[PDB]
Amino acid sequence: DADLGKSLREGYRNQPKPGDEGRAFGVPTIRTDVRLPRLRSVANACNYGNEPDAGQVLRPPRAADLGISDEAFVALRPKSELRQLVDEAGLALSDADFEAAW
Amino acid sequence: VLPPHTAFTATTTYRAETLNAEPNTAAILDRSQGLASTLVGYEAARQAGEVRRSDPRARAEDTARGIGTQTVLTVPTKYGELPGYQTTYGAATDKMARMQADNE
Amino acid sequence: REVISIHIGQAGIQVGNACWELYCLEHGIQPDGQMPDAFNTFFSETGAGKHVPRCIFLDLEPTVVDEVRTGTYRQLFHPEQLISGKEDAANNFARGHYTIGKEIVDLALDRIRKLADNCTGLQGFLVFNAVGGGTGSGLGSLLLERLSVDYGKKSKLGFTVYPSPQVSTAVVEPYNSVLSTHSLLEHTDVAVMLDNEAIYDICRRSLDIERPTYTNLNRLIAQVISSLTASLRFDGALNVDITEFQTNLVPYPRIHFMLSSYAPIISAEKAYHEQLSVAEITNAAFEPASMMVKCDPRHGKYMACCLMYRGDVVPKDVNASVATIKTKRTIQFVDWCPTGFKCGINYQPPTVVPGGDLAKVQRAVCMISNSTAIGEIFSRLDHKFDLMYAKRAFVHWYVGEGMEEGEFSEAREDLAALEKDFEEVGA
Amino acid sequence: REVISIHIGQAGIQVGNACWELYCLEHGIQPDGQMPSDAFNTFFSETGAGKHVPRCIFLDLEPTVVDEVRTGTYRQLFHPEQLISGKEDAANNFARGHYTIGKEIVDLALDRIRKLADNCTGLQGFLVFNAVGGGTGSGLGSLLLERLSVDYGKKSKLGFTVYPSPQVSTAVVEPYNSVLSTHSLLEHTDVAVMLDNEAIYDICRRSLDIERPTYTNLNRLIAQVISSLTASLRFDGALNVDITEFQTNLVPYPRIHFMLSSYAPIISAEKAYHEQLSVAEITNAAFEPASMMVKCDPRHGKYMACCLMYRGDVVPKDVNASVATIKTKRTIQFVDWCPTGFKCGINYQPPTVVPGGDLAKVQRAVCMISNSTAIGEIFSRLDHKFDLMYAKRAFVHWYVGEGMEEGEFSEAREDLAALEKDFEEVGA
Amino acid sequence: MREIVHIQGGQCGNQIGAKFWEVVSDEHGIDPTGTYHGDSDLQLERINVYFNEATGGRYVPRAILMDLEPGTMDSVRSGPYGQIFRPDNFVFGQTGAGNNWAKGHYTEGAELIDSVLDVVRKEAESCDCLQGFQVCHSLGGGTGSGMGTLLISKIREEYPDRMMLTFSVVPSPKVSDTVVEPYNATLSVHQLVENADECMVLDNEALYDICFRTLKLTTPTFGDLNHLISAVMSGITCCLRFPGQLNADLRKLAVNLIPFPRLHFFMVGFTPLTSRGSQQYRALTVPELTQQMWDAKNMMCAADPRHGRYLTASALFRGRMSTKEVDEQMLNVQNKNSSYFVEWIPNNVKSSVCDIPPKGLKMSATFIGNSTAIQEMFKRVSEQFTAMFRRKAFLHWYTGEGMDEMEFTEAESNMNDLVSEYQQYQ
Amino acid sequence: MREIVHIQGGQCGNQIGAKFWEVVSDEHGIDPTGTYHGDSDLQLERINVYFNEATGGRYVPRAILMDLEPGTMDSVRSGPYGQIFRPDNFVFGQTGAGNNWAKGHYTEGAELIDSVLDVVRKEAESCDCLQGFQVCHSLGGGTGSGMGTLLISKIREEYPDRMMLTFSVVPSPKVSDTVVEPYNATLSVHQLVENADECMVLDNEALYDICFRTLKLTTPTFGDLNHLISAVMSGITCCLRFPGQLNADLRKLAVNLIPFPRLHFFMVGFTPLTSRGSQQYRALTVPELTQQMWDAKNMMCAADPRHGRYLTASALFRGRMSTKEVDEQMLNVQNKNSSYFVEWIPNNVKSSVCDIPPKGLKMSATFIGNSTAIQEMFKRVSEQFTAMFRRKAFLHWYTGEGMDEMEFTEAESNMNDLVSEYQQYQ
Ligand SMILES: Nc1nc2c(ncn2[C@@H]2O[C@H](COP(=O)(O)OP(=O)(O)OP(=O)(O)O)[C@@H](O)[C@H]2O)c(=O)[nH]1
Ligand SMILES: Nc1nc2c(ncn2[C@@H]2O[C@H](COP(=O)(O)OP(=O)(O)OP(=O)(O)O)[C@@H](O)[C@H]2O)c(=O)[nH]1
Ligand SMILES: Nc1nc2c(ncn2[C@@H]2O[C@H](COP(=O)(O)OP(=O)(O)O)[C@@H](O)[C@H]2O)c(=O)[nH]1
Ligand SMILES: Nc1nc2c(ncn2[C@@H]2O[C@H](COP(=O)(O)OP(=O)(O)O)[C@@H](O)[C@H]2O)c(=O)[nH]1
Ligand SMILES: [Mg+2]
Ligand SMILES: [Mg+2]
Repeated sequence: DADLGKSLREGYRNQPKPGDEGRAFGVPTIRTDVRLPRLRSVANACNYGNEPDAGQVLRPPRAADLGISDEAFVALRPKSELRQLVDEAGLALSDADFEAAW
Repeated sequence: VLPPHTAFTATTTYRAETLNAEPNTAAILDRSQGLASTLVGYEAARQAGEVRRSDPRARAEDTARGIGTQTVLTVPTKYGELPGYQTTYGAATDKMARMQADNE
Repeated sequence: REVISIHIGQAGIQVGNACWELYCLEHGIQPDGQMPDAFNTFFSETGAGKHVPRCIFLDLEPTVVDEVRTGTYRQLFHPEQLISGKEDAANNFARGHYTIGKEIVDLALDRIRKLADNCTGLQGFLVFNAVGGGTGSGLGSLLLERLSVDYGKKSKLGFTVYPSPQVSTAVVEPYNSVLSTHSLLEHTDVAVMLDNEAIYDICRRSLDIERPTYTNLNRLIAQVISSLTASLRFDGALNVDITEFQTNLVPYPRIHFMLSSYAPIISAEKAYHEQLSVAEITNAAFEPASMMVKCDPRHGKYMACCLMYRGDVVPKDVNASVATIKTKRTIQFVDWCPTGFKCGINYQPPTVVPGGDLAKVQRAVCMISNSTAIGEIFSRLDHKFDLMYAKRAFVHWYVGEGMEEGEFSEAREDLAALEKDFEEVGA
Repeated sequence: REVISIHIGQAGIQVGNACWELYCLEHGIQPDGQMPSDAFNTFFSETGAGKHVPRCIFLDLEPTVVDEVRTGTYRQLFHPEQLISGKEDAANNFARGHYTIGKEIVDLALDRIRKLADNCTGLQGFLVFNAVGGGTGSGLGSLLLERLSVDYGKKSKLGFTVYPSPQVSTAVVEPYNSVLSTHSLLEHTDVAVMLDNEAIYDICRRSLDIERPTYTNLNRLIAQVISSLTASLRFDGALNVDITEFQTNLVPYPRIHFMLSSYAPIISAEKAYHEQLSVAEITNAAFEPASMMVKCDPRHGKYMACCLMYRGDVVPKDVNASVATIKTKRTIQFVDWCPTGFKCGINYQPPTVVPGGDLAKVQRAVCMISNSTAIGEIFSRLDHKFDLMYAKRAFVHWYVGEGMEEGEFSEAREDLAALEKDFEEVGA
Repeated sequence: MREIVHIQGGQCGNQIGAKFWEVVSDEHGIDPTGTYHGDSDLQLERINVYFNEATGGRYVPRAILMDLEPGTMDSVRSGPYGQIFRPDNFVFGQTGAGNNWAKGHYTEGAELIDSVLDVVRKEAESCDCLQGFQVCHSLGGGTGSGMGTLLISKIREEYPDRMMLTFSVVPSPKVSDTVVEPYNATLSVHQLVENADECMVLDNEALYDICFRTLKLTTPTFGDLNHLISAVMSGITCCLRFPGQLNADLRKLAVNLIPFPRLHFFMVGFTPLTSRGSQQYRALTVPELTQQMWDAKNMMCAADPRHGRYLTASALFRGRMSTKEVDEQMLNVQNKNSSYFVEWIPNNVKSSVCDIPPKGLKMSATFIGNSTAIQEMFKRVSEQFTAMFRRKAFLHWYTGEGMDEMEFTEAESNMNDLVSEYQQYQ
Repeated sequence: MREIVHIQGGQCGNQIGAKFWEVVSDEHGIDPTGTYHGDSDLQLERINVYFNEATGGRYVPRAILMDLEPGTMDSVRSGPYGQIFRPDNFVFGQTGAGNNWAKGHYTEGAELIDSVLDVVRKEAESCDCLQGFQVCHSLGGGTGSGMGTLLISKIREEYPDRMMLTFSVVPSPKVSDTVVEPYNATLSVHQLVENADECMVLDNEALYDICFRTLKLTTPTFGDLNHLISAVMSGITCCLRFPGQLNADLRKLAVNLIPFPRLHFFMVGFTPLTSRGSQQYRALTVPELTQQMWDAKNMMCAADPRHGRYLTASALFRGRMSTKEVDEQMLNVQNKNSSYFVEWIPNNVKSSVCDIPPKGLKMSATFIGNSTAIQEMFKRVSEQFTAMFRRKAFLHWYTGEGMDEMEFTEAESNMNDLVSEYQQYQ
């Protein structure tokens, strides 16, 4: 008979969906794979993605007092935007060294 | 006179389902994939589904509706549904199934 | 914040079929169950891109339950929630409360307990049932019994479909209804009364549909529930949760039986026809022609009214409309309550369902009130109940199941005490 | 760190067949016995070059299943010298398995386990697999435990024994066999893990709704439980324990060692996809009676010491919160003289699935090992059905003709009664 | 899930059951070989209520054919769909009763009832959730009435909690097919009034009247009458087999229709029945169905219902329909005809709707009435019983086998008290 | 490893053994020329339990024939699979017992039993580890009864610690083939109760009843009866020859079945048994096998199991099966029929599962019960023995050869106290 070891009913079958042969069916404790909310609410007991470590918030970088969040640094940025940031600040570095660092 | 012949085919459970687990499970779960939960219990339904498996749009509405025509192979079918049978749940969820098939 | 739903009986789970379809359309969740914080009050988010409802369908005859299971919403409700029995109670309150009761209520509670464990800020329970049948009556009352003894302090909103005076389909539904009330009086915290023939009149007069079915009735009930919960679901100018309902609408602990109404009950061509604004919709939400239970509110006095406005509504004109309603002499209030209004405003307008008979409108009003029309309904039911009980008809089924006469007499005298209570309070 | 495994009887070695497949899948060893491209060191000793042999001995009296394994595809994994096969079955006779045929194969078993331990370096302890209902697993198992205890004595012996179910059974004299087994299981092994058949049947019927489950599913689930137990040794974790913390924390008195086991989440693919999986609800699932390896009602007993292994993506904060919630809950009651009755543990590697199995891969899992008195109720239930048969002297003549007598029956019965009084006394 | 097992007793019962299984097989889409070839899976979804799966989709009915004459079995096998029955279930004697209640209930019973109980016990334990048994027979024959009646009594002893339907065809003086019709029917109903949970009453005169007037058939053979009865059976059991807005199972209908324990005899009708000439010209509406439903001459018993009052009525509708239309029609038909309904029971009508109509039709309806009109038929048969018993005519063929006088006196007394209580509640 | 050697006694025993060897050879895939032609490796695994390799793929059965007339040897040589046997196991006398127990146990035994013991010894220590002996014979004849039982006594004396299955067909008054059947049977069973380890009780009446009711055959010949018995033998020994999920060899079967040393006469049956007409209308499930297993009409003994109580029962299953289903099936059948099972023993049913069903089937089973009903058959033969011994009819053929009245007295005492023990434990 067909139902000798399995369930074979569509509600409780063991065969995963065809899109993903193997994926951890569960809720991760970090919840990285979620659209970041437009405006974070007052009370949220779950974190999203890149939150600073306790040590880094204990010994903060300098711009944290000015109001730049730690994530703004690690955020990926384009060539023209970073070039404009360099020009607007007083880096005063030439194009050759700029291309090297980029 | 003795019976003509009968081949020996039965394998032991150890050789069957703890050494060929992948092919065994593949065949078992391939036997019944499109059938409904309340419908899969019947071997006639399973055979009908296998033969049926043996139009992408029509497949979309079929898989969206779910319990419409899983075991089909008089009354002619219309473009949307079958004259003789039209359940109230289907009448209510026709539009949802249509939009789901469109999205698919 | 969250409130969880239990649907008892063939009528209850069809009402829920309408309700959850409406919720998914309103929150943008496809039937498969995944989007392409407001949802948190009804859907818990699992996995990656998937939301599952906070509901429990329960019934004894499996036909409707597995109809739901194998319909289009196969993916939405996963089968661990759709509790199903083996045989119906056959509209027998004794069968549904004493014979089949103890083998399904334990599973119902063992699932509801872990849904409650999953949820965090549980506002309360909302149960959908009809007291005419046996399954909705018997094990529904048992479930209320056990939820009360298990929680006690949590709010329970029971939406109950009471039998109509003349338009009826059952025979022993008076027995079933009084047996339901004997526990629904003392256990549920907010009971909302609904009728079938009244909604038939509403849909015949407003949507001018001459052949209505249960689908339209369920769609309208779902609209009412959504309008009542939208204040908790979304932000508004003056938003109101579960608790003020109890605080403001229940003057005394034994009087919680609320009438409902909704406006504009309108079609597409008639929405093209008429201008819909706050004054006229408030006026339309008070005549008996738009009452969800067939009874005359003119015969009684309004103890308290609650008005939810959805859509483009502003406090000035809702205050003007309620002032006009108070000044109108046709409907009279109770002297012991000088201020008897509870208003609420929500910004997101009511949504429509494809294939539905309603049209999208700028704003809508849901009214819930206390009166003595419910009291006269109870007496009308009691008369036809005692008419049957005089000949001891159909009592042999219940007594053979295991019921007896003492509790029939107890229900009769309890309802007599209830009608006396309305009579004394209304003065 | 190493631990060796001995499998005595049909049930024990079938559970081992599941277990070793699961271990090879976990450690990435093909069934031939080599690793294509140190954690394995607890089970597999790397011999020469490109080989990994398990630290295991399957031994049994009948040769059927043993040479079935020999002819199977795991021929290159276990070479045919560790597979010890007799000639004739103990035939579900404790006397036959402990006096007649046991005396001949036990010497070779000791001589093989001796060189296994010699090749090992940091032997943590032993682990034995058997079901006390049969003849071999009862008699030969008890004799082997006695010899191992007189040989080593100070090393812990994890005995994972399967008792007969209350209502579901396949033998007739298995009450006799179980009583005679417990006579030495009480006083030789250090930690005894209890298992039944119909409890797992109900688990597969409820969660996995396998209406027609075979022994292979039960063996796979037990193998997953053992893997969850051994994960702390095999891989590093945030809060790790070896087998010694079990021996210390999980036993309050030298005789009270009978631990209930549980696993979660035993769930299928789309059901797992449906449910939101976190720490609190799996901790809740680990405590209701509907998810225990042994059919007993813990509501009638009071807990005494419980331990919770967690595998996968689990932090200490939420498990601490879950333990606090469980302690505050009033349905389950701990004993008064134990204020701190909880011991947790966390490991970083999630459970691994076996292809063709009935389980889906999951971010995190929980294995529970706990103490109660429902085990004492089980023992009393078994004792009553022993006494009912023993009153009429049924089936005694087989043992008598084998060479055993009435004295050991009397002694085992009074020992079980003493254990009953001990459980009832400690419960107060 | 819910399980109904079928029993066919006697010649008329066997033929009726053969037609019943023909129509049910056609409804569920399984060919006379037993293989499914239907159109919708809604047919598969509830085939387990009547069928068992043997080998490779070989679906066999859950029915037991039982008689004392090989001719009926030969005819059943000769006819189409006669090859779907399990040959083991053809439990069968050899000597025959010969229209003798004593022979069917005391002599041949002693050697056939044990085998039929064994087979029915096997077939009832083979199922999971038993719902009820349904037995098709007569009250005038010998091996159909007495033997099937003893079968009913033994079944009720063994399973006192399960559902039971008794489809009984009864005689009338105008069509008196045998000579001992009252002698048999009195004892048969004497046992039924305490044994069966409810009995639905049929007769051939009403069927002939229906076929003559409404159907306008020229030669209404027994096949057409059996077809009508089988259609009624399908209507009364469609609620389990197909979904609808408002489902009513057998127990639900019983508790709705039976006010007092002894009042469990019903009269049934089917709609629509249109002549083939007038089929084309006639509309299809809920009032259309109700008009032919409440036609007092559309009833299938020789008890004209307007000669009394209705206690309870039940309407099983099949097709896509409006509940507001249905219950407004019921309210109208109950309000306008006030005198024909009992006064101390409001809303004397129970309605149920199923979405799946019979094949080839758009809307159908089965009407079941529990009224006091059947007291006329019962008095009509008891009068003949007393008239024949007065000289003890033909009584010695019954006394010479095990009967005495007091059983007949008790049967007369029970007829008298039952008709008296109908008269009381009238 | 484990070994079973076969002995065939008398005409009936020789025919039964010939059919048994044919069935076994078909199962193991060896053609009647003694060469192997099987396909699956599962056949090679356990062909040492019944066969020996001689040279070049020649497999010879491990059997010994013993009789007194050349007709049986010629009949078994002429038929198929007759040339596979061993000419020196064709040990053979010449006179003929003439249906005389005294002649078979004292006259021809004294000159043939030395030779049969020599050959059975040779074959017995030809192998490594004997599991048991297997002797097939009758209890009414002369050659198979007397000489066979003396052979049993000799084997018990020489090997005391091996299993021994004796497949004995017993007589009945309804089918009497000789007039001294109770005389022979009483002495045979008197020797068996003290020497035999366990006997499988068979009789022709129940086999004929099975072939009439279940098989629905018209000509149930001796070949058919012997085929049924051979199938039962293969079923009971299947565990030693094929692997299973829960293995059960002969010795554990004995220790599970026998509660007291004297109670070793077991009643046996086989499933499934279906007719050619009804094979297509039947399912193949564990409950389907179980309902036929525990049926009384499946039994191959003339003793009603419901007339007493079951002390123990065992069920061998063959096929890929759900051990859970097997367990709760036995549990449910035991709880339902609680009165028919003994009370002071819980879990009266021992069930075993093997993964190899018989060729061409999907799922098969063998039932072995040790119940107290066989005391009826023992009283049945005891009354006949007393009736003829009351005036010493037919006795001088025994007295004049060496038999004395004392032996008959002890045989009667043994029958009386054996049935007394059955009645005591019932
Ligand atoms: N509003 C509304 N009421 C319904 C619907 N379906 C049934 N009802 C009401 O339900 C009452 C009877 O209950 P049932 O539908 O039989 O369900 P139940 O209460 O569980 O009773 P059971 O038949 O014993 O299961 C009737 O009086 C109807 O008025 C529906 O779809 N919508
Ligand atoms: N969980 C589980 N239990 C089993 C399995 N096989 C047998 N058992 C149990 O083992 C008990 C008896 O022991 P057996 O496995 O039959 O083998 P044994 O202990 O060596 O006894 P013998 O067979 O006589 O040698 C039975 O009661 C079964 O419940 C299995 O595959 N899985
Ligand atoms: N509807 C219908 N009634 C039948 C048929 N054959 C016989 N009858 C009725 O059965 C009654 C006689 O029953 P009878 O055949 O003697 O029952 P028996 O004892 O089984 O032989 C008559 O009044 C007939 O009206 C048939 O084919 N169809
Ligand atoms: N089943 C079966 N029984 C047989 C067969 N031949 C004889 N018998 C039985 O054997 C009994 C008599 O045994 P008998 O032939 O006298 O043995 P003998 O002493 O060797 O001649 C009779 O009661 C028969 O029923 C056979 O071919 N098959
Ligand atoms: Mg219902
Ligand atoms: Mg074993």
